[PDB]
Amino acid sequence: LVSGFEATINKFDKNFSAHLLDLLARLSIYSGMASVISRLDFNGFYTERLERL
Amino acid sequence: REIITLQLGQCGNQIGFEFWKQLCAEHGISPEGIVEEFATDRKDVFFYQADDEHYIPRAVLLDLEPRVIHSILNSPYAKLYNPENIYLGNNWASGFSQGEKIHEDIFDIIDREADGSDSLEGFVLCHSIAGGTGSGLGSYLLERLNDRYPKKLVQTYSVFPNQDEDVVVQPYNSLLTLKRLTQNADCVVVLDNTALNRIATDRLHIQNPSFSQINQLVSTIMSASTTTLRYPGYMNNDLIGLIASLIPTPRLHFLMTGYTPLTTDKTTVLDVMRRLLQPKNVMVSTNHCYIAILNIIQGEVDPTQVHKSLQRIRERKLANFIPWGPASIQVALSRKSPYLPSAHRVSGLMMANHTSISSLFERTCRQYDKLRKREAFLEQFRKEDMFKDNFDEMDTSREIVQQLIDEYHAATRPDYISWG
Amino acid sequence: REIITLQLGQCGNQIGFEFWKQLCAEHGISPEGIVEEFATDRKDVFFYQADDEHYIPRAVLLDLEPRVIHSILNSPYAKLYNPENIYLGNNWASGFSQGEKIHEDIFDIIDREADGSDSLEGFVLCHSIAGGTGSGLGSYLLERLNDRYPKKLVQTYSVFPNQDEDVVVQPYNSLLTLKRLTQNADCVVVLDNTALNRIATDRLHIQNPSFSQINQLVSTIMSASTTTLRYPGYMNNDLIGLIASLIPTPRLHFLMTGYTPLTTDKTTVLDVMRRLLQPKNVMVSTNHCYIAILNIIQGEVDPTQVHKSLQRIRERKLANFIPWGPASIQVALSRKSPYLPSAHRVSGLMMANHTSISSLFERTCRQYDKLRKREAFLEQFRKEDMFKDNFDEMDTSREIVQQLIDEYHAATRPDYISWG
Amino acid sequence: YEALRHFLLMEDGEFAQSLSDLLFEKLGAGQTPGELLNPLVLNSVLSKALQCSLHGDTPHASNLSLALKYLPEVFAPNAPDVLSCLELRYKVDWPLNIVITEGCVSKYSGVFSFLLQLKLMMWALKDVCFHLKRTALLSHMAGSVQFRQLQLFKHEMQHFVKVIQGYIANQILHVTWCEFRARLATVGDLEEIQRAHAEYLHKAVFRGLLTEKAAPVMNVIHSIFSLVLKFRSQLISQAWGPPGGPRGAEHPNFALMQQSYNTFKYYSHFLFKVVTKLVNRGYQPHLEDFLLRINFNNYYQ
Repeated sequence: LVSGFEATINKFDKNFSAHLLDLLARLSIYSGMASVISRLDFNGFYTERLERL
Repeated sequence: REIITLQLGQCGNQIGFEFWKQLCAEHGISPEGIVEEFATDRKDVFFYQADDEHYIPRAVLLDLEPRVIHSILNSPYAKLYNPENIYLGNNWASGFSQGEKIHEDIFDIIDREADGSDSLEGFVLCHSIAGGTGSGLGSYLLERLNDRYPKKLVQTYSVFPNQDEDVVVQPYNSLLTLKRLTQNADCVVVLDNTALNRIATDRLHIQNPSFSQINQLVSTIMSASTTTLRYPGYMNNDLIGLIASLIPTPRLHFLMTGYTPLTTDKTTVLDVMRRLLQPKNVMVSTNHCYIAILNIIQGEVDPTQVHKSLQRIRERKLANFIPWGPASIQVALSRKSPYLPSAHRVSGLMMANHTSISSLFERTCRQYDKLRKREAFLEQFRKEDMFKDNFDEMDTSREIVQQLIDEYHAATRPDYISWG
Repeated sequence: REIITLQLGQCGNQIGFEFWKQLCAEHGISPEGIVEEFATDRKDVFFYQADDEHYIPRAVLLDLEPRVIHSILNSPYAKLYNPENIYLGNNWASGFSQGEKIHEDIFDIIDREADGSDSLEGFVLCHSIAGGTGSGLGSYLLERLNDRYPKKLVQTYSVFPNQDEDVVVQPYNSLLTLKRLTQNADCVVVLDNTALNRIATDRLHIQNPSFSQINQLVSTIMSASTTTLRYPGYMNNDLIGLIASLIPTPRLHFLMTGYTPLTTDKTTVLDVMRRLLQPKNVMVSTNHCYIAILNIIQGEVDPTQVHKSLQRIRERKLANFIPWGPASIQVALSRKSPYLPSAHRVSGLMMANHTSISSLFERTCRQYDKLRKREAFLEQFRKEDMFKDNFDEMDTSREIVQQLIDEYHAATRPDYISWG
Repeated sequence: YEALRHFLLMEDGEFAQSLSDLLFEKLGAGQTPGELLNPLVLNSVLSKALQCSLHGDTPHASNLSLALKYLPEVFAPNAPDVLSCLELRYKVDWPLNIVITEGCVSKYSGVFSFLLQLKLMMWALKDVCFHLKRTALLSHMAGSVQFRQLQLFKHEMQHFVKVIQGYIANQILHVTWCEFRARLATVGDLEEIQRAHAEYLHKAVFRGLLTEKAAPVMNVIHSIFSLVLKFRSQLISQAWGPPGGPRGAEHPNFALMQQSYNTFKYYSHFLFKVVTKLVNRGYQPHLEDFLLRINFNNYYQ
């Protein structure tokens, strides 16, 4: 639970974060329509990690 | 699956009595349990069903040294609540010891209801912290249920007592209750006597009869916290599904309450959310932060505006929280019921995980520590001393609750990824 | 980007209060913030939009030792202004010290509005020079805002007090405020109590209740100065774009005001401009010259004649100026609003950079210098002395304001290309 | 006619400023090799500007389209877009077809081009005032003499571009459109309706100075505008220096800027000569208007 469990958790974490930030950026490019993203992060958690270009 | 409510202790039985009466009036139920002639709701979960739609709730009323349970019996609603499951000190140890001798028969009362229902999800305890007879017995029963039903879940509508600090052994009793609750309770919804009394002074001039009126406030919170289950909706059609978001880590499972029209005796969703995030509505008395927030609105709510309301409330940033948790606030909706007044047509409630309650736990721990150094009230009666000669479960509770305090502040820290 | 107005002090709150009612009546807004049923304007900048048609202004009302803010509360427009952002001596030092302890929560009030808005350009202060509680605190807050928002700009509608010279420490207080304003304020619009009182004697017989009536004059000036922003136009569609022409050099950022129909209760553009350049319409009390002039006209203005009007005003040469700056006067146009009286259908205002205001600064510096030699009211209480034992911030302000005076006269000189 | 006046000829200020503003932010920042010309971004900024105009959302807001004609190989230094062929396209129904002809909208587009480059100028200058306030003299502890000089140099050119924009604004816009509205009331036949709008637009161009016969003044405007753009960019390129004594070295390119300041002033003086040169030869009332706007107060501003 301490070590191998975590070993799976972190690779799942990185993959999910990649698939998540790519999704949010590829949705940010599009211009109610824009109500989605900021609701997905209401707090400003991960408000912006990597600025594209 | 149907929920069974294990109301115990004098105070717990008072609030369970009022809660079931509130759901009698709210649902199509008369004081004799008869389906109302004037009467779209999921009454399966909370009330056992007859085909004439008679609805007795799955209440387990536990009495110890009964005084107010006789008054409960001499009521118009005695015919409403009859699972015929009432089976006959102010110290936690006395309550625990008194519970131990009758544990088998009360547990057979539990078993009968579990068998009777088609199925069982949860045990909802109207528990009283440091409640004399209520505490100790509730802790022992809490320890028994998880062992007997490992898959099943226990929620506790703990009325945490703060009365500006009569019982002299309150910190001792409460400290023990929190140890049992921290390790043996899946969820806890905390309420505060001072917080509700301050709200009482705010909304009304009532000061002296605080307990009698505050029952109504507690009942409104309890009913509103379950309305999304009691009425069909899109999401959160089950208790565990609702609970998951509210409790992100097992240790930090204590939940904050709030209600937008505290004077519920038209307002848009933007307004009710903004009102809701203010502290005067909050019914609970170094940086600090929420871990997660959830809000349920019942009324004439226009649907296109609820997203826009969340967007606006994001611009407002009335609620400040940077926890380890990624949980964002969510706007949920439930159905306002017919037959009761629709005053303040739109009315909402919030359940949240907040680090501030660590302060309240630390206040009773502070009282306990001072009292422990003095040893002014060690109790050490024939019951207290014989049950606990070592008096070391008190220290075990102190270290467990101190772990809880440290865990709360670690959740505030940026690095709760590491052990808390 | 939306503008937030930081109205502070008793006098500042009085004039901001009047200003927002003036824009309530002028725009389609009722006393409860509801869009008027009888109602083409850019209300985005100045009024925050609620979902249910509450146009709530971005006013920050700061009270210290509140007396008139209670009167502000018990008004029909209290529902109009509800961001719920009001948080509880006659000396500059006392005000500065009282502000320093409360700085964080008023600044969190600033932060909340900054977050609530889509975006933020400017902080417009209804500041009172030597305003007892207003001064000192306004200087401290002015020092904080530029640091926290370096990119952003601060304007100050300073009501410079000239009452024929009761407060004995006026020169000291105004001197310190002017140091902070000279180095930490992007723009200042100067108004004069004596000048507006003389206008009051001219237009009406009102002499004794000067402050109550002069509020209206200040409000007309303040609203007219923003009307080009509040209503769409071809140019000066943003505050900074307007400000650039008015302030040519950073130090000399103090702006004189004027209004053609002081008795606004048909006239061609030629007439309104030539009237305006006369000194009676002006509201401010060795060669001397303007640095730059700008005029805005709101009415039924013929388009072909405005440029000919500027031709003809060049023929009149009513405004004499040979500054280092090359900025010539410009004829600008804004929209007269509906629903209010259209009396004096064509009506205009002027904002100008004039060296004459250096005289008004030098008068209070003269009073200060005399008072400083006497040390009659240097002020050295427990608050004053402990806050400033050296009493050398006064001398720092004296040298900074003396630099400002010399810079003004250097701007008059032909060689402001060289250092001023 | 009114909605087309609002959006293509940019009467509603908010629409013009927002549509120009987003495009300018992307234009200066990057995406120069026609990555700002992607159909998605063009359509998105158009829709965003139309929504955020706040003048209103109407059926008339239909038929507005953002498009391009010539394809830029890459945007030039300073991202000038002096001739960026971004065409606002307006569809016309068969009723609005005998009224509006393609040549008429070809003439419409010219003012959008010239007005937009004026907004482009105004943008960068708003931004350098906002940049010197980005500096804020935030180290107010250090008050720099050369800072004092440089804001004066800024004031010069911002007021010049303020006067040029105001000039054309007072020459056309409300002036000719009032005349056109009167003629529109007067016209009572198809041919009459055609010629009223035809001379509305021909007068607008003539007063706009984009007319071919008035090329010289527009050339001097090109030179002045190029100077202002580039030498305003340079101060942004550089950064301030250590606080001590006299400190010109903050943004040390200031010395090259002083030469540039003199060159801009030379074009200004030359323009005061040019306008009079042309007015005396022939008959051009707009040029008389221009020669007094450029210098109102003294022999030279």
